Amino acid sequence: QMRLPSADVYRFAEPDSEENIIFEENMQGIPIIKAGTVIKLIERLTYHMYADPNFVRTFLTTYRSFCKPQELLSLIIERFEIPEPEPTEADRIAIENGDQPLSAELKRFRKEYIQPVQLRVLNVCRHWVEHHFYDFERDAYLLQRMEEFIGTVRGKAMKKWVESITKIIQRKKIANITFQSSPPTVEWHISRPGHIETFDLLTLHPIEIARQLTLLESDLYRAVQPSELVGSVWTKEDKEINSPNLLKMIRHTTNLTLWFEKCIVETENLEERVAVVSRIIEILQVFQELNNFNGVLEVVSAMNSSPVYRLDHTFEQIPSRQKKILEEAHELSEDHYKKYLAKLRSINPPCVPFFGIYLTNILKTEEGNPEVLKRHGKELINFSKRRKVAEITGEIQQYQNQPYCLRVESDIKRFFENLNPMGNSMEKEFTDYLFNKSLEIEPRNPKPLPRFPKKYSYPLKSPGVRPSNPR
Amino acid sequence: GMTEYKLVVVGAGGVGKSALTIQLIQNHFVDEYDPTIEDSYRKQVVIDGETCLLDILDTAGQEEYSAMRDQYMRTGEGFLCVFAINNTKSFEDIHQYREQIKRVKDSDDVPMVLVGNKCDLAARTVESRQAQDLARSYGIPYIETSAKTRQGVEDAFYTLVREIRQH
Amino acid sequence: MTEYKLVVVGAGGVGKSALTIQLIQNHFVDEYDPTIEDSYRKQVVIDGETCLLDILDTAGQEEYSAMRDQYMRTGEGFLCVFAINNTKSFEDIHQYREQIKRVKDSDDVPMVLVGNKCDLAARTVESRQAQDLARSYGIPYIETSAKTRQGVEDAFYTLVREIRQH
Ligand SMILES: Nc1nc2c(ncn2[C@@H]2O[C@H](COP(=O)(O)OP(=O)(O)NP(=O)(O)O)[C@@H](O)[C@H]2O)c(=O)[nH]1
Ligand SMILES: Fc1ccc(Nc2c3c(nc4ccc(Cl)cc24)CCCC3)cc1Cl
Ligand SMILES: [Mg+2]
Repeated sequence: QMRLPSADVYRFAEPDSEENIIFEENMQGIPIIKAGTVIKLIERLTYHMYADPNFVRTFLTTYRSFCKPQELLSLIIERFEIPEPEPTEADRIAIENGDQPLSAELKRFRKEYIQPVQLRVLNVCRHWVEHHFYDFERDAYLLQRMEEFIGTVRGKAMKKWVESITKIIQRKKIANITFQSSPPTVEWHISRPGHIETFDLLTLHPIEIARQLTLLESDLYRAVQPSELVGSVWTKEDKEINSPNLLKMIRHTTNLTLWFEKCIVETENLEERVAVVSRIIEILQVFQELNNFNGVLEVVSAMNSSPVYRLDHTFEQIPSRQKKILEEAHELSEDHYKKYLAKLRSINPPCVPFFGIYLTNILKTEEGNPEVLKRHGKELINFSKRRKVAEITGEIQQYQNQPYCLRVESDIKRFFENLNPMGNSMEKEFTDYLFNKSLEIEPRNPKPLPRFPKKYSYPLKSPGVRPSNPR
Repeated sequence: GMTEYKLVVVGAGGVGKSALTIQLIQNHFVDEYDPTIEDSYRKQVVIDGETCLLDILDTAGQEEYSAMRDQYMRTGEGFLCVFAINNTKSFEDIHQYREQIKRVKDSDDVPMVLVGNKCDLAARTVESRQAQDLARSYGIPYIETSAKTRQGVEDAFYTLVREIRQH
Repeated sequence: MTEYKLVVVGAGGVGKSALTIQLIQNHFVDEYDPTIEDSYRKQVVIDGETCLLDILDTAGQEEYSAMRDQYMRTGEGFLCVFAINNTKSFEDIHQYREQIKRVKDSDDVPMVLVGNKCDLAARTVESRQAQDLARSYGIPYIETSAKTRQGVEDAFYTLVREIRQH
């Protein structure tokens, strides 16, 4: 076994003890850290014995809750700067006789301790810059320090990565898809291409509605960074500052749900309303086919809302096969999303997950676990809590990789980007309006059902949700 | 074979709401939680000598999904309406939550409790007398809880179960 | 769902990272940024079964040659990559094969031989030559292009099949 530098000149050579590090009982074949000092966390982050790139992502995603970015940079620079040992007795004797020392211990220490640790420090810098660049975006001095450190690393052994990381940093400062097969043809119904003024729920093709919403919702899903999640910042005062992508995504979902509800209760005529609901369930069907689970729940939420859920006369006339489609989608959310979670884990991506349960799990993980563990008089960073958060952000990221093979239709995309069912009204008054509309079109028992004039001048018959294909 | 109560926690985000259900379900005696595993929101308890099963839905963190409120609420037979005692806005929100619950359940008499939660050591801005008055005007119990010490947590959930049993 | 630990090894610059990122993101990386050690996950349905792939992307540069043992211990299967326009990278393959066998102390390690950059006309390693070596190892040989996606899924999912039947 290799001798180490004295802990007096190199802090990362302190022996492991239960006062500075605690392991999970379960291996995997590398140890799992339950808790430790920052020093010990950083030593294991850059350990000479093994690599653990997943630890790097975990640490870089979550470290800010126990260490400042400026301090992290200081510590890994400190980790990088390893003293070499002095010649041994055998070396000494060779030198005293005018011979070249074998330097066996020095060479082994360079090869098996210094170079792996330095390389792994560089790997942290690389990951930090490529995947967590916001620390540098928000603090230019931190970036200057990083550039300086990287730019002044000497020695032929690190040279390739140092030159690379320098270039990577420069690129990141001033800052595409291949398939596999071509996307299916864009489908059109009553509204023809270019006629955005006629675009509406029943006039667009239900297939193309689902596709373009799935593209939109996928882009929104894919844009959310871990920095919008860690620290539960999307729930705090500065949420619009710290979580703008998450909140845009959630607001899209909310607006689509409200739009479905509005389309339904503003269709006073029963027969037409049945056509509207049936079209929405068809759009749900295409969402399921595309694994757009956010889109699925958008519809389900709308159908279970107070204004819509109570429309018994409408539900009555919905074909039994669509009732089953709706009920099956609803059952995904039952028992704390038990069937949703099983389905997400079994499908072939691309998909659009429902983000909501990730937020709840991250919030609760962070709220229900202490920041530190107290052991033998010492305060240790509770790292298993951070690993739990990083497992959730990691799963989020895993589903953000796969792009949809679907063609954008710019006008339909724009139509849904600009959807604004609430208009200038505040939520409560719009929401009270929807429910009053519901009461109007289907009054409570024992009030008899009124009739209402039709409002749609074009045909109500759906073109269906099976895709067509000309030569 | 025992009775199972479907309990739903509602209230403003960002002010320690999730601590209530976590402290209930929690180990007790060990500060730890994995919301990811089942049994993290289900709990067998004895209330006035009758054993029952608590299923608690707390979607803390999803407050911005405001159009999902109705569907989440629909699932419950009893409700905890939670505000933070250092956040007046969360207290003023209570009325709309109650109105929304009534609408979803289609009833003027839904088992619910009002819960004032102390989530940190910041200054209180909602006096307990204000919350008492509000609760009395609604005809529902009021319980104050601490998010750190577990005080009042059992009382909040047990009281709600009594409201259900006596409905 | 079963989890598979895949490891991609081979000389520097043969396109290990480009292959991996094409698989993960459907995107061709044009830049040549030497890897130290990167990790990717992919949920995918292969032969009707849902898998979770953990892909370890490794360093080809010789300066990192002393750090291979540690990733070879965890790997269940290995993509051994060379570039068909780089004879030396083909000659380096046998050193990876032997080290993997040594580290795992087994003659029976799931493996696929991959000849990358098959989109380039200027070939210097002939398919027959690579095929002969693959046969001597008892493993399949697949030619790929990280740029066009040719053979990319075939190479990775074949490795998965071999881990499955191992
Ligand atoms: N034409 C073509 N170029 C490719 C292909 N695969 C990789 N390249 C190019 O070759 C270079 C090296 O790719 P890279 O993936 O970084 O190789 P690597 O094996 O990961 N290198 P390292 O061992 O240092 O990490 C890049 O410029 C990349 O664009 C391919 O299939 N076709
Ligand atoms: F047009 C409608 C109007 C309203 C509804 N509401 C629903 C009703 C029932 N079960 C449901 C199950 C699940 C969803 Cl999501 C909604 C449901 C049974 C009672 C009757 C209303 C459904 C349709 Cl199709
Ligand atoms: Mg690489």
